[PDB]
Amino acid sequence: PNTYDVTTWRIKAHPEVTAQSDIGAVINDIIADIKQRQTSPDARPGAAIIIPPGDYDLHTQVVVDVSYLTIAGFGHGFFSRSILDNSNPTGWQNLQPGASHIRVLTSPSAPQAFLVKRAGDPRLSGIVFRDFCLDGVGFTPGKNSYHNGKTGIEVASDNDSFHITGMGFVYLEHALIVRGADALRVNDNMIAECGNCVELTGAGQATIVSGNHMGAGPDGVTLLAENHEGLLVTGNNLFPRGRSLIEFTGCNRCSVTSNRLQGFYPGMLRLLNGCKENLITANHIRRTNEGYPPFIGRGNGLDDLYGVVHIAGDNNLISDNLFAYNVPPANIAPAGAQPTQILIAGGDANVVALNHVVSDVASQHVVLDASTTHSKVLDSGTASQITSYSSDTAIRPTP
Amino acid sequence: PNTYDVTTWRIKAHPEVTAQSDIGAVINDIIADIKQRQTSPDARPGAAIIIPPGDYDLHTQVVVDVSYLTIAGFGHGFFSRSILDNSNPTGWQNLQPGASHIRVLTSPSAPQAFLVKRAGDPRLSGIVFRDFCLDGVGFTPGKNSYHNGKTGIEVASDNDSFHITGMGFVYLEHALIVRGADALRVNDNMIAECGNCVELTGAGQATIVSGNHMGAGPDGVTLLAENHEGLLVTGNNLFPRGRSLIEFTGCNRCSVTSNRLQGFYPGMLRLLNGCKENLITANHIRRTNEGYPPFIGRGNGLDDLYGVVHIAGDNNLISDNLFAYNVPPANIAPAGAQPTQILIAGGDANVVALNHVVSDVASQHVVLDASTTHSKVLDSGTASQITSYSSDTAIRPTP
Amino acid sequence: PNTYDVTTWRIKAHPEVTAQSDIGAVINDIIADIKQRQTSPDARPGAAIIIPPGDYDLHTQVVVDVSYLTIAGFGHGFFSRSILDNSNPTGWQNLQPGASHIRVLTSPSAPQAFLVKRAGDPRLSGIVFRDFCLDGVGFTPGKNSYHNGKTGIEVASDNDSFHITGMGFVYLEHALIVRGADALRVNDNMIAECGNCVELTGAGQATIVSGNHMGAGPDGVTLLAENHEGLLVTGNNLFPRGRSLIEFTGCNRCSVTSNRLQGFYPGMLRLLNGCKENLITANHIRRTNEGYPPFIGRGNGLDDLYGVVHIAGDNNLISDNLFAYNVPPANIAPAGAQPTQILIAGGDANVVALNHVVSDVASQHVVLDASTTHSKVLDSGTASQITSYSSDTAIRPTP
Repeated sequence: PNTYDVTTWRIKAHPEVTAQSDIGAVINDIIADIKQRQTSPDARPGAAIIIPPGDYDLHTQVVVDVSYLTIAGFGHGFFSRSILDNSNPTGWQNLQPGASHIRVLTSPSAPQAFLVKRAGDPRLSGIVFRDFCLDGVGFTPGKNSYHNGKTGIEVASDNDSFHITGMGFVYLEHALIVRGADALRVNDNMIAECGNCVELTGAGQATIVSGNHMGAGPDGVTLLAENHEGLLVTGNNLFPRGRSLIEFTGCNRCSVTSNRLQGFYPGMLRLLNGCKENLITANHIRRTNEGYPPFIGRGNGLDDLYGVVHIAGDNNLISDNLFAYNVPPANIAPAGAQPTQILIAGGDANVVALNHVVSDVASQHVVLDASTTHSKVLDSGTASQITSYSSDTAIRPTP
Repeated sequence: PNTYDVTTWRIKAHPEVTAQSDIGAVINDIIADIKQRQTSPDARPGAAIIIPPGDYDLHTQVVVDVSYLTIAGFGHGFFSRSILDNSNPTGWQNLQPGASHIRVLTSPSAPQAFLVKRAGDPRLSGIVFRDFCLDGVGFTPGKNSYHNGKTGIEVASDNDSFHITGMGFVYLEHALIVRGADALRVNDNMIAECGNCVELTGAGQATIVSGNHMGAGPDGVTLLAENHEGLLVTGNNLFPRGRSLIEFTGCNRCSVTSNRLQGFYPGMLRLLNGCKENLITANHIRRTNEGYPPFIGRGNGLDDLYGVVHIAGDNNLISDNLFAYNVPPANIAPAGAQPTQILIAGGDANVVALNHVVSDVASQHVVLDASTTHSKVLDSGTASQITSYSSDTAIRPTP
Repeated sequence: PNTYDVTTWRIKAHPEVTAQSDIGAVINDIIADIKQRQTSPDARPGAAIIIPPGDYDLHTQVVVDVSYLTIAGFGHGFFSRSILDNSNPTGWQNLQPGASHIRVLTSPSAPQAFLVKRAGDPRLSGIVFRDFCLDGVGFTPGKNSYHNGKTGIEVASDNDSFHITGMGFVYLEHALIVRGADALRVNDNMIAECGNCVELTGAGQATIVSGNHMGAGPDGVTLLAENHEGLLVTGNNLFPRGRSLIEFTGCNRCSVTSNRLQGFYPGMLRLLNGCKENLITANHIRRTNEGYPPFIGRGNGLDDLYGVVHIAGDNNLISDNLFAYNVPPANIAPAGAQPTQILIAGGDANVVALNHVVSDVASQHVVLDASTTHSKVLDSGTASQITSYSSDTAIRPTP
């Protein structure tokens, strides 16, 4: 009851249109049957759509407008298309992603493989996307462009209690997008080799993003949050080459703790457009130079004075973090300049304590620009590893 | 084998008593069939009971007395009954919780939808409750009373290695209760709009509570632990309006790290009745005033001198936490008083370091009561933001 | 499609060889059917093998050589064989592990129940092992030897994006072994009463080990990592009696945060053979004496001067940790000696800040060996609780 398997469900008016040829069409017809059956606002339990291990083409965009809809598979089936595209495939035993593998072949007019949205009142709630694979197949024009105009899962209407777990996103310009997320949970996912990984736009409340593996694109974001409050970002392993790895714009009282960050460019952690009262602590932050040839020489347009961690806001606490910076003097922007680990761009009352810096070159562990006021820097470097352009800054040397 | 679907299983002596009319009766008959079949202590594998997407009524309490029993659904199906009850339902497309939705309609004499217990020896082990929804339907007498005498899942016997994940608890006076929990794991659950969310009573060992979303009631607790040792509470997003968000009574050597806490009342984090050697660190603690009208004016009976964080015990380390306190002067109890962020009620050797406070009013960041001895306060406020009623307190100003 | 249930699948050449008699043989015949069918490198989605609740004997080793293979059950079914073996079974209602219970009865020539490996190019990817149980049945010659030569799951070839979750490992000499792990994820598992729990050998990158429950053997490791970079170990509850609880040899830039550690011996946390730039923070570290008689009197061969936390490497940051040490003066090695909480064995630039120690005896909170250089000790003890055998050490007294 209320359980479908995409492979057994035939579209009554279109019999040879299978999950293999257009799983998008199949799922839309299943949702149509669900709405068929559950007409009572007091009797709309939802359903579960199971996606068996296999290769499926999605040409038709799926519009999800029923609450408590669960689309689940048996695996994330990640596979590095990046390495395939920059390697010699001869004799290779696998050329593509697996598990419950959905190949997103969407048209410009309907980018998103899955678009969750509904008008009217009750906001959509309890939708679960899990254990399956969304593959963008390839990048266009350049095979290493991270561009292709496709999106995996996009939530455009205010939603409550959404759950996104065990997924596999690969080669999508935008993997996951969620606007107006409330009590959202994104955990235990593998999102990589995407232009953008997770985008929490609009605004948000009490959202949790943990246990995830993410890697974005030079012109994209890894984790982006817009006007969020109560966001918890923890236990994630964010690796190479978003323009940033964690980027908050105007979020307040959020927390970024117990994470592993590795980037090849300036500004891996960004608190922009006045983020207030956030906690960034117990994270491992490592900045280094791009090591895979296909991408050598590419950047995010920022120089090393932007800072590995860029803060623009008030009362944020950046502490108990370990900074490992290894970058060739020759790749450092501007020539002759000392890399900045933590830049307090503007804002009042920011506090920077117990931040260990390890760098191959002379570096300013903390820089407080002339816009800042009443900043606090404790045990984050010797007096000559700290630059204060303000005069009310209180500094305490790491002995 | 050993797999049942609640919708296909008929009760031999009672054929029209379905999962829809009394899933409680259905599951008890299934357990009776399991015991039927597995009579050998050396041959009791257990079984899995699957609950398909749907609306099911539970009138009969389920007594779970077999080890390794798995009851799973396809979704947590949370839905805010609170907002429905305080809104105008006209034209609303949903009026109820979804997914594998169980409506708890229990009688006073058997409160708990599920009661796990067994006499004799081997303690119950390996029981798993996952991916389904427990809904208390409503609150009684007042629609906003958070009272109804119903409980979702209750474990009354000593247990080992229990697993509670992906659940959805809503409108229950008591969502989950687990006595004598050992190696228990509560993770990735949505427990809200309940009088009480998670209650670990009796005593406990090496338990883990992480990745959860919890919201309780004014007269209830969000997360409560009794005489626990080795408890790890991490990566949880605890929001509004338990009387407390985290409450330990006499627990020793436990840890509360990387969490997001938001409360509307005094004492969100409580270490009572001599809790010893606990670590409270890397948490974002935000206290503010109740913002949803139906509940404006209700409290937990505590004043602002109780402290957002209340500690009564020895050798506890409260550090690297961010306190964001925004409360109207007029809502502050007692009139004229300065809100206390951290109150060290009694105890020896407590240590409070690197705790950033942000508040709209003059506040005492740390207060050491006259009962305290040998406390340590480092970088948690200026001398005038710190009150020590003891004389052996060692304090180091945030410069 | 591509979904198998071990109990329904007959081995054409050997019909009475069932999952109950040799699930190993059964799974190998299923993999053979998968390779039978998916012969195209461009069409190798993989499959799912479901293991129903039950008791299954594994005599034949399973060789997993297909990408995106998912083997899942309905439970971890943990059960303490240790307590059974040291107790009086009379009237016991359970004498064995449950759920999807696989009894590993492997022969010396093929130790591993599951051996994942493949030659040729693409590295194996997306393999998922979840929600089932691997039981070694017993220890041999001594019932409490933690030796039996059996291994649960072993990955011998370079792998990518493997996922190991919801598992139950019990009484195995080696529970899980994964060489050349990359973007690996080990989370939400119960690995205990095993000689060794998790062994990440060879080398590794961006691996995550979180939400796990682990307990090893006196002669084994709980969590071991070899030449790993980007490892995140967070939210785990590691309990008694590995020789160590966390042991890194030559790992760089890894992070161990928000964990609960409990050991009965010296060196519960070890950074050996030059581990550089690692973060060890926000962990609860509790060292005490063995309390279960069968094992009283057995050690790990190390004395109390090895330190609960042993660091040999450069630029590591050990901070915001709570040390609870309770050990009988008489069990302390060498007689008269003061236990060492943190020992900086060798290395340059290590930093030790805000580490609270609680112990029943006089103890040296931090000891910097004569090999160390430029170490930093802040707020981790009074001057007499700190021993520096170097002269360039910078120390700041906990007031």
